[PDB]
Amino acid sequence: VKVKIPEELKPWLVDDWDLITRQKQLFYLPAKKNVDSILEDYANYKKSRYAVNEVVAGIKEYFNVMLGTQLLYKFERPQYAEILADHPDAPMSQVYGAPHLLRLFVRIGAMLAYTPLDEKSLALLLNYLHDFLKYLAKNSATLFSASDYEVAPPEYHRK
Amino acid sequence: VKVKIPEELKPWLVDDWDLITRQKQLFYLPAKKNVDSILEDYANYKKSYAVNEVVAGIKEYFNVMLGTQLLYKFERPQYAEILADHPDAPMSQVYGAPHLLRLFVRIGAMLAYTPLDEKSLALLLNYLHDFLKYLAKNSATLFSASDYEVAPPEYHR
Repeated sequence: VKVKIPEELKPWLVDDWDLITRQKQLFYLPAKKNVDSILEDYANYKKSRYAVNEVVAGIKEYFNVMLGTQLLYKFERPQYAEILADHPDAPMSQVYGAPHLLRLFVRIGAMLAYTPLDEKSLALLLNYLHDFLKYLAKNSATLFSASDYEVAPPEYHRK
Repeated sequence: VKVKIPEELKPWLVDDWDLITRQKQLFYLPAKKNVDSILEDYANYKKSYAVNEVVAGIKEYFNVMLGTQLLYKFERPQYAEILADHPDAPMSQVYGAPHLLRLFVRIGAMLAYTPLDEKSLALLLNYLHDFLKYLAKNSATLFSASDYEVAPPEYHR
């Protein structure tokens, strides 16, 4: 329902897909900069001077639900199975980082399927999500990088 | 967001849980009557904007929640098969009424995050309750131990 990925983040979406799907790398897990910390940075940043705490809590919950169903490429499913077995009940927002978070925003525009019941609340939320995406975009040099990935070893492929 | 399931459907909820968790049966997949058709059935029944949003929203939440929220442990391997036997197939195309009903047990917690004034929220709850009323009304046809089968000894392995 009109969640726009900043144009400057599209190349990264392709690089992320390439790293996982073509190069058979995996994001290094558990994350050096997890979704929880990224959301806390954002909330702190906005709090510098029905608001941020709600947005951030909402993003984290949808992330924690959708990661295992929507935001993984096929090649990542074993790694994800391992995570649950190693860190059970530990929320995904504690394990994954920025790349998978970005992937949420490419799909979250569908959850926004009751909010068009409330045109005004929608607008405000869309403004927050776009603001957050722009926060990720301008911070891309730290958040999105091939340095957070590692080629999966031959044992990973075996399964 | 307190979603009340019709009293009529609570015994099925237990039976469903019994069939999977005690009897070690699995719902027959893919469903002879999937979430998409049920959603379609309901929309037709209503029409004869909010209904459309409600139905789309039901589907979205089902597709997102199924694999991490709506399954008992014993069902996990079947779901992994599903993800192989039917890739790119949304869950709403594969699963049927039982799981759809389990959603209404979980979605209250999820929608507790979306932004809803007192009116939009109540309006949502009313339509959700109205869909549940639709499920109860068609219970004999939608919820049945006959859609379940004992799992093979190999599934156990």
